[PDB]
Amino acid sequence: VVAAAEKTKTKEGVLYVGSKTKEGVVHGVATVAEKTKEQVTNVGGAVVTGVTAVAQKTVEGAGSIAAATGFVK
Amino acid sequence: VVAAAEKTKTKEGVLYVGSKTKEGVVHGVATVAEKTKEQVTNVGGAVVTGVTAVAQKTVEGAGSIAAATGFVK
Amino acid sequence: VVAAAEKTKTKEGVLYVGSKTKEGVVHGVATVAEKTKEQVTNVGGAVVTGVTAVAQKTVEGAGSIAAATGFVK
Amino acid sequence: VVAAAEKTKTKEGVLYVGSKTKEGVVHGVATVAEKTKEQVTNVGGAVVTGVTAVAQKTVEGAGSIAAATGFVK
Amino acid sequence: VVAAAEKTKTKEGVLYVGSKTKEGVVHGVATVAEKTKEQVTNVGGAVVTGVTAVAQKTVEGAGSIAAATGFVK
Repeated sequence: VVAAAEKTKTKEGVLYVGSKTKEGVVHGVATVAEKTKEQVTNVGGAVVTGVTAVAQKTVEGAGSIAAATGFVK
Repeated sequence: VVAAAEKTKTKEGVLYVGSKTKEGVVHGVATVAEKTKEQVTNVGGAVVTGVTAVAQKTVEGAGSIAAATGFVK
Repeated sequence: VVAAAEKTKTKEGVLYVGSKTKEGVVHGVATVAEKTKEQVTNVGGAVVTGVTAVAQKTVEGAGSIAAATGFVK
Repeated sequence: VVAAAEKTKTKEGVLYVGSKTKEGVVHGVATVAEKTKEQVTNVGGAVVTGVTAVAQKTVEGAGSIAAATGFVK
Repeated sequence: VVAAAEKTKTKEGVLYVGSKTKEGVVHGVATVAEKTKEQVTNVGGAVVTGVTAVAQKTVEGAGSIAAATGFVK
């Protein structure tokens, strides 16, 4: 499991957000197990969670994610 | 499982968002197991979750995701 | 599990956010196990969780995430 | 599990946030186990959790996360 | 488990935040075990938790996190 990223090197990249929420419940990244034997989970990269969510320009530079997720029996 | 990313190198990339929500519930990335034996899960890359979700220009630079997900018995 | 990142080297990158929420519950990253035997979890990279969430320009420089998640029996 | 990061080397990178919340509960990163045998968890990278969450320019420099998470029996 | 970071070398990097919250409960990073046998947890990198959370420019310099988390039986 190898990840390699290389980077070699007027409004730009500007965000305005206004949010009004009377009630918010946000769970993000969740793993829940009840009465479970084996649970293998991988979350990688960018997760944005919101009642309002904005992602801008998330990976302008090279980004690499490598995941091996699992079990051997 | 190998990921490689390489990058070699007027309004641009500008977002305006206004959001109003009286109630919001957002779950993002969730794995739930009840009474489960084996559960293998991989989430990779960018997940944006919102009552309002905006993704702009997510990977201008080279992005790589590699996933191997599973079990061997 | 190897990750390598290399970086070699008017409004830019500016965000305005206004948020009003009467009530907020946010869970971020959560792993919950009840009555569970084995639970293996990996969260990698950037997670932004909010009643309002903004991510801007998250990885301008090269970013690498490598994950191996799991069990061998 | 090896991570290597190398870096070699008008408003820029400016954020304004205003937030008003009458009530906030935020959980950040949480692992909860009740009546659980084995729970292996890894959280890596940047997690921002908020009733309002802003992440700007999180990794301009090269960032690497490597995780091996799990058990061998 | 090895991490190596190398760094070799008008408003820039400026944040304004105003927050008003009548009530706040924030949990940061929490591991809770009740009636649990084995619980192995690793939190790495930057976690910002807030009723209002702002992260700006978190790792301009090269940052590396390496984690091995788990048990061998």
